[PDB]
Parts: sequence; C-alpha cells; structure tokens
Amino acid sequence: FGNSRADMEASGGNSFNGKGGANASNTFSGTLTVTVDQVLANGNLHVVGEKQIAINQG
Amino acid sequence: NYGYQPLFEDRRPRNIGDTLTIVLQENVSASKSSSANASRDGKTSFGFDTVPRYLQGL
Repeated sequence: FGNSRADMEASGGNSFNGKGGANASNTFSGTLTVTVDQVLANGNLHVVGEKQIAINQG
Repeated sequence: NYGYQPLFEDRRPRNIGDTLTIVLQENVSASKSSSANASRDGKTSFGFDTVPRYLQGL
C-alpha cells in the first residue's frame, strides 16, 4: 500500500429526461336552416344547407 | 276583390307580393386550437481522478 499504489478515486454519472405531448380542440356555435335533399331507405333524411353573409368588406 | 280571407287565422304571406318581417339575428362563433411538443435531454460523464497502479494501463 506504499507510494499510493492502491489509492484510487472514481466518479460517474448518467442522466436522461424525455417528455412530449399534444392537444387539440374545436368549438362551434350557431344556427342554420338546411333543406332535405334525399330520404333514405330507413327514413333518415340527407340535409344540406348554406348561409352567405356579406358585411361591409367581405 | 281580394279573394277569401280567413277570419281567425294568423296573418301570413300566402301569394306573390305579400310582405313578411324578417328579424335578422345571427350569432356564429367557431374556434379551434392545437399544439405539440417534444423534448430530450441527456448528460453522461465518467472520470478517474485517482487511478491505482494495477489499473493504470486501463
């Protein structure tokens, strides 16, 4: 053990941090009058409708 | 002669040229938003401050 033959010192480190995420949203509010353009075999009604508003510059 | 006119029925437009009051009340509002993120951090280290003799060559 003389002459620092067995003296030793070591250190080590390892680090990892990952993360992730996502999100989506949508809202819609209004009222629209549509018209029936087809009646299906079970009585369900296909409906289509369009509202066009022009206010000033569009 | 203006033809037959119902007595107790509410006054409705029935023929071409009849007038009707439209109360314009429109309130439409739609919105959508989304986001995504991802992160990754990595750190690694190793150090031999004092190396014993039998480990020196390595």
